[PDB]
Amino acid sequence: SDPLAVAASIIGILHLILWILDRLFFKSIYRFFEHGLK
Amino acid sequence: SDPLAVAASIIGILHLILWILDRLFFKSIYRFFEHGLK
Amino acid sequence: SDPLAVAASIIGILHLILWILDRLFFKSIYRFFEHGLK
Amino acid sequence: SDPLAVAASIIGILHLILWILDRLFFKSIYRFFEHGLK
Repeated sequence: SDPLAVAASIIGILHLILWILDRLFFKSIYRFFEHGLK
Repeated sequence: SDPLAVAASIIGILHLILWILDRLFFKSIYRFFEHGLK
Repeated sequence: SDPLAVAASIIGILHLILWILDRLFFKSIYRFFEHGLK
Repeated sequence: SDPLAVAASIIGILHLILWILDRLFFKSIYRFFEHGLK
């Protein structure tokens, strides 16, 4: 009886996991790093 | 009835939106990197 | 009395600590930078 | 009904602030980047 609390748990896991994963994939690190670096 | 909880949710949404958007956009990565590097 | 709330707490502490240590730790920065630079 | 939730608020806002300030404040990116390198 607290969707807000559930919102906190789901957004927390989604946030941390989304971050690390977004970082590791294949060449994301080098793709974004080189893209931003002209 | 729970500003604290609302603080958690709003903080999360703002966190993800600012993180992603700030990261991309008009070659933001280069703007932040050049800002810290004077 | 609130696994959901308590769970959230663990996620936050784990998030901050994981972030800082992940960055450091035997200069992990170089580990992630070299590994990602396949 | 979640004294821990409070800790979640301070840790979350503090986390965000730490990220932004740490990134930009005084050639910080250069400190971490040059630290992991050497």
